[PDB]
Amino acid sequence: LYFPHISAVQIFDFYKNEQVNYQYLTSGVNNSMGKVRFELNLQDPIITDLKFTKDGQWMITYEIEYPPNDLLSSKDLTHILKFWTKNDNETNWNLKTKVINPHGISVPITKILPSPRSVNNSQGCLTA
Amino acid sequence: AVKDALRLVHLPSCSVFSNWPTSGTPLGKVTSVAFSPSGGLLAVGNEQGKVRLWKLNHY
Amino acid sequence: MSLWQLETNSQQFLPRLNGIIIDCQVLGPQGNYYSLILQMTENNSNSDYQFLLLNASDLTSKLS
Amino acid sequence: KDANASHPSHSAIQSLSFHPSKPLLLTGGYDKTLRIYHIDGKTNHLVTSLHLVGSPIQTCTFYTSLSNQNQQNIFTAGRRRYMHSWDLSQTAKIEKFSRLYGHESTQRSFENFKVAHLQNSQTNSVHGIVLLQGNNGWINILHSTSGLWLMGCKIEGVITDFCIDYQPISR
Amino acid sequence: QYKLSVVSGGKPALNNLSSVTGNKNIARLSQDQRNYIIPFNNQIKVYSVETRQCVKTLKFANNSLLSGIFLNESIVKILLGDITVAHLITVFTNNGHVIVLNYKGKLVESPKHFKISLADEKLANVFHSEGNYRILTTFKNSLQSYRLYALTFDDAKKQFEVAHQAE
Amino acid sequence: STARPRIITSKAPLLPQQTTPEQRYWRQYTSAQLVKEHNSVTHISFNPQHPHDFAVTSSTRVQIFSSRTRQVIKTFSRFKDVVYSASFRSDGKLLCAGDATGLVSVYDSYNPRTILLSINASTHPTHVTKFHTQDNKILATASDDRVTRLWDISNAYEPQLELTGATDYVRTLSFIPAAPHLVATGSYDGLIRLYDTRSSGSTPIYSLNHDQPVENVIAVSPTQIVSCGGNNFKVWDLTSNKKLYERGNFNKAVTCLDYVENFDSPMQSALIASSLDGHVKVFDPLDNFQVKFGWKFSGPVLSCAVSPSTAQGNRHLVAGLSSGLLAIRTKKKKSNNFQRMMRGSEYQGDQEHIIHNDKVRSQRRMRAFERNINQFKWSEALDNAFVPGMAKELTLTVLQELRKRGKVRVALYGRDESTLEPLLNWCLKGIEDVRSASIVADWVAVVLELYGNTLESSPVLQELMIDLKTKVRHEIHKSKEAQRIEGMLQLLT
Amino acid sequence: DSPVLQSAYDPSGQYLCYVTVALDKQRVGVQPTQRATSSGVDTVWNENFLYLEDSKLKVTCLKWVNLASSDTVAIILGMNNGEIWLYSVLANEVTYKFTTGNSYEIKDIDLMGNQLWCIDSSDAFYQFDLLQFKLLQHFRINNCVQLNKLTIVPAGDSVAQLLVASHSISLIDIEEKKVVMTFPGHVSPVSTLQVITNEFFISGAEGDRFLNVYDIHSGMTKCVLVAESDIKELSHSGQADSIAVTTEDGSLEIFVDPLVGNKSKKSSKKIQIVSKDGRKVPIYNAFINKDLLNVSWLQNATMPYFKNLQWREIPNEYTVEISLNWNNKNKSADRDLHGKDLASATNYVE
Amino acid sequence: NYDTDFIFLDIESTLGVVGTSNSDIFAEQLHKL
RNA sequence: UGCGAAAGCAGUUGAAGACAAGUGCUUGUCGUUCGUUAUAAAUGGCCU
Ligand SMILES: [Mg+2]
Repeated sequence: LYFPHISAVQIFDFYKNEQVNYQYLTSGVNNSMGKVRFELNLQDPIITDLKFTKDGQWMITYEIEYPPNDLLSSKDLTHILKFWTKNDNETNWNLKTKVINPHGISVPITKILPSPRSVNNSQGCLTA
Repeated sequence: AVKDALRLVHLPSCSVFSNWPTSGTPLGKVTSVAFSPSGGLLAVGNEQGKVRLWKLNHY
Repeated sequence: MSLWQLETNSQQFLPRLNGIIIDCQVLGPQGNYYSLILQMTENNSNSDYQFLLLNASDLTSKLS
Repeated sequence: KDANASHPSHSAIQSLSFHPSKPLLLTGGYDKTLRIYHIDGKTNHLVTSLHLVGSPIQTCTFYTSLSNQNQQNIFTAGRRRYMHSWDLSQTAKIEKFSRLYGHESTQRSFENFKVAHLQNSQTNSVHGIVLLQGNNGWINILHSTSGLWLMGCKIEGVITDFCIDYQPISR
Repeated sequence: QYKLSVVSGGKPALNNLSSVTGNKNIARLSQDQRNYIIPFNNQIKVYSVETRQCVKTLKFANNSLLSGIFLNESIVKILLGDITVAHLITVFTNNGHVIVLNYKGKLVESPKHFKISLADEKLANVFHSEGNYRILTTFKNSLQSYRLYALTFDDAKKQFEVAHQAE
Repeated sequence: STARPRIITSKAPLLPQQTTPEQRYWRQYTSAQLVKEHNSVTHISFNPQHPHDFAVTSSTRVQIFSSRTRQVIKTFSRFKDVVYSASFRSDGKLLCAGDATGLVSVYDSYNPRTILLSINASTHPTHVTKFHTQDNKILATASDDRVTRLWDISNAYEPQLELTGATDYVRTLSFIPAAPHLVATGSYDGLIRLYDTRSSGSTPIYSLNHDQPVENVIAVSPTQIVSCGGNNFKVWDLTSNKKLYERGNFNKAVTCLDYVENFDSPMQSALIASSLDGHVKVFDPLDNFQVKFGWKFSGPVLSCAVSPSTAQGNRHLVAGLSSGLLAIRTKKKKSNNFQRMMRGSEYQGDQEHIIHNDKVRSQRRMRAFERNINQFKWSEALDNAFVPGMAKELTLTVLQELRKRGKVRVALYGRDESTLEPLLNWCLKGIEDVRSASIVADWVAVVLELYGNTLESSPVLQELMIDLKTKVRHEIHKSKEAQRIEGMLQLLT
Repeated sequence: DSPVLQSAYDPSGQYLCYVTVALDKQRVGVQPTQRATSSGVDTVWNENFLYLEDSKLKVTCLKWVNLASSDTVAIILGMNNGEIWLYSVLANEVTYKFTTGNSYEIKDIDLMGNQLWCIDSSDAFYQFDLLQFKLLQHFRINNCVQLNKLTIVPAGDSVAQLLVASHSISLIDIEEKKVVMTFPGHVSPVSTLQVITNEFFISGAEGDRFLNVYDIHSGMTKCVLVAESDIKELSHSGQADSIAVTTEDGSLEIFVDPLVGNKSKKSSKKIQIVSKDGRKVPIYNAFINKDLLNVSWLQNATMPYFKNLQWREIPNEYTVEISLNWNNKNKSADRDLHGKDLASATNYVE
Repeated sequence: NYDTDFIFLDIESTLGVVGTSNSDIFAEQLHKL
């Protein structure tokens, strides 16, 4: 069971009722330092949508990176999309590809739908 | 530093034992010594990697 | 988490914990283990507590 | 019969130690291995071994907590800035001491050390301390279990060796 | 055809009192220091420290007494051993239910339920050093006030008696 | 606890024609020497054995070059008229050459003085003399007489077989691997003729039509033969007897062709093809023979060859030019008491019961700017960014990294005109680049909002902003123009 | 070669008592053979040991007292000091010491109920009563120069004849105090003198691969069982149903119906232990009751381990495979493969 | 869930599912010791 | 704060009590209440 925590994914095994992993799927000031005082106003990138292809070998993630305040570029949210892979034995997802600003600039990825098994043996997806 | 460089001193007489060690006793470059807590066993290591063991009949 | 050594006022650190430290304790007859409570304040929707038991020997998570 | 005859060592026997109660003998050296033998005087078979990668063994010693006799532990060190401790058969519980709590300058290597017993008179509790040899006359004393830095002792000139004496006060 | 059932656990429980600090954690490490007892909102988990796995789980739903008592109540503390009397635990709840449970074994369907008699008190803390037990209780400017009582077990009546010490 | 993440270098979206893994390997043929020969260097061959010396045929001689020294070690000058080949044997011991007089001679390689066997193959010129790869003892010679006689070393008086049927000059001969009986010859008629020496022969089993004079035929694989003729090269399959692919990327007529397989490159197989336009380009057979790299030389290229698969040393690319220039490109490849003192370091616990490994891998050293950010030295981190000889990408990150941390104004408080100009100098340049334009926009906005007063009293700062205003104004024209192009480009669709 | 100087299973086959030297002193310990108890509680290693306080003192003979027969489990120890110690394992203290007048070392011991019989290097018999703790009679029989073994024939509920052997075997009548029959024994000293059934007792000698089956009533060798290598320990199942002998090279051999060409019989089933890595682990003792066989080998230096197998279904040649530590990469439960803390979150790396 | 059953999550962080003899005394004493 | 797109479109930020400071009056504060959808600044920066 995958929980999209803010800027991370928590992998939790409900059969054993114990956590199995906690991975940072995003850039940003997440564990580089302890935010204090005004730094605590910063917003880390938010993992909005997370989905798997049917075969389960590919992980598709969608991020919204928020700019810092009091700058010219303080009103242009950055939409990011990422494709990760892992072998079943391994436990950490390795980022394979990164798309910056899909569909254009400042246009959110509202929906993601992984493709069915018939179309490209489940190695495809739709973004809307 | 040098081979066979081990001696045993009796106390409180402070007199060194004469019968042992001998010329023929194998010790090599003595580099580690250890007395067992009981049974009076003496273990002597050397540069060759050999731990030679002796028993003191008195204990 | 900072261990203040009061004799000389020095200190040692264990940084990059998963969350801010709500609570600390020394748990043992000899202080073998440190019990910590973490918050993960990133999630404002809910309070996410994580209990951590660290081995004071090498400051490695004995039980999270 | 030789202790090493059962399983020979590939380097000099830098240190030896008899277990306080059990009939075991511990050997360590620059081979980076901790070989334990069952000294019976006729066979001397090898109970176990433990290879520490990149950790030359300059000295080793058993340790038995004075109060809790069930506690057994093996401390070892080398020309390195960390110390190892082995609690006492699928795996080995090994912990690394590598924190001096601000006195890192005074201590460059854990190679020379000894373990003694300290009584906290205010509480009457007894526990182990690991003693280390410092850069310039410094002797660093660490809590054996937690690894905390307790106190430091200084002398003038180059410290060369030290030893521990106990002096009973009362019951 | 279908049926609904709870499966997994939930957030760890916590002493959710603003006034108390340094006593938020209610988890306890066993006397032998080989396993850690942690109360959740809906269960009590016993983890083995050496192997880092949940050796045992005590679910409130399974036990009838716990089901009624907790399913609002919350464990205010766990004490190792059994006060009334080697793997027993005493659970003190906010209202006053004291339950003697057993881990490392099979949970008995009839635990030694007791009830400390409190008049308009919410129990905040209990604690002991050697055979002596004192309980702290909260009673009601938006600031809560406290009384410290002395708790003892009388075998003849099989009840917990509370005697006033401080306020 | 967890280890501190490393600052992640900024990577902008990919541009066209990134460096490909194939291009990276072939780019390593760096060191270039240009030797001058007497006449056009017609043929170049590599010894199949170590040290894999290669022989160049120029004018009336043959020269063998050392691989490590890249210089002449042996010269064969007995030949009276022009020479036309220097192919080695599979064993590499013997070297054969052809002459305009038609005489074919076999010499001990590395022993120019001795002449093993001399054959008068024909009265016409003998352009091709190649040893048979499967069978050592048999030699094939193609001549302007238009008969490709198949000689035997033991019997030099009469050819073992004489293949005919070519109505024009035969200048190309190839032996198919795994098919010793088969022999392939290509003439300027535009036909590639295949012969079966096991049979009676002298009549081709079947012909393959190229439609242009065939300058060289190479058997790439047991079932595939690539033939380069005219202005294109085509790959044929014998089992189907039809061309699978064709590439005409060349401008002039292809002359020579060579193939190397199972070498340590990312491309498992490579096909180098001279063009006679100064171009020799590498084709990858696994990918339908698409271009992957190319070189340019001064004049038309008449011969190209590469070091064999088992070079066992620095590889070599050799290009032959009609002007006589030879181009070489190369991918270069205490006391005994003290040892008895400390003898345990070598041991790796091969006999021990339990092996415990706890040393953390050594991480690469961190640069100055990364250390300052980790230690929260905001103002210094900006300074380390703006230093001489700092990679532009590396400079962009520390700027973005500070902005991400929310420390932009904090980095700019304790500054004056003296320490502000390095930033403005970079901003004067970085504003041009598309990737750093937005980051330059933010920082320049802050410094103006933070040092307006200091700007008035300082002249030097003013000239920086005047020049900066000109460049941003220049960018507005470019950015506007790109929009206009997009407007027109939309109309076409 | 073997750290275990002497060993002996209990009659039920559930507990093994073995003696080993720690430093210069012999220690006696008891371990549970079976993996788990009847109640289902997993058996645990027993740390308790009985230490001999004198280096010179040694244990020459180890004999069990029947658990069912007596209220307190006990094992009888012969000592070179010339006295016999009765040891209660639960108390972990020597309850009582039987002392012969002389100081000669005890060579053997055998027990039936209260009747206890020993012999010394002086070749003097003795009779002891456990219940009364008294020396009944001590006598020396002529023509018995040595007595390397003693076994009391199981006749009814009393002792009427004893079997003794030094190099040849002799049968002696207690009341008549004289020899009754003489058997041709081995050239080497006898080591094992067990009585399989009535009128059929086996014999084995040091440094010998041959076991002679003799007839008590008649005196002719019924059979000679032969092992591949030298024989160290012997255990018989039921009434001659099967015989298992622990060879000196470390293999266990099982004889199937040895009491049914005919003169010389070879072992039918051979059992071995080899670790997964490839090292062979010798077997120092074994027990076989009806259809289960118990194999005991030493791991570490003196830790005994046990395994129960159903020899009826085992093939002729069987090699048990056991996982022993060898180049075991040490995985601590609080670290992953790469040494990173398990609680730690994985960082982000493009 | 990809099985027939369905998993649901509750704001209390609870994941529910909707879907279709002297030896014997001696043995005890030795374990006690 | 509501709605909505990300742009933005509408709308708020009040009253009482108590304490401190300065001079009954002035200002500032609240681990005090009611109602409405409703700068910071104790020299203080992350281990081996
Ligand atoms: Mg000498």
